Amino acid sequence: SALGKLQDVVNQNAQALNTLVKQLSSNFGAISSVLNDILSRLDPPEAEV
Amino acid sequence: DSFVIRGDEVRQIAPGQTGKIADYNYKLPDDFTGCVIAWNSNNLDSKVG
Repeated sequence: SALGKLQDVVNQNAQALNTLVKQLSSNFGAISSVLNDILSRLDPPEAEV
Repeated sequence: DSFVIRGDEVRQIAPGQTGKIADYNYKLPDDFTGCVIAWNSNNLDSKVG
């Protein structure tokens, strides 16, 4: 428990990277989270929306 | 531009909205900064047979 500050910084950076990669795979109010299924199963207007 | 279509095919002529006529005859992209005008012409363009 002595090496706390450096370990805390490393853990914070890892958690930030993980939550960023997780937010990339979010819906954000859409029907899915993948762009291919959206551009392939929707009409161009709703697709670009 | 001028063309003759039926009733159900009028709504298909719109920016972004696809269908049967706006795929091989007259396609309108999502940049149409004109304005569609249309009216009924079943009094001088139709004939028996």
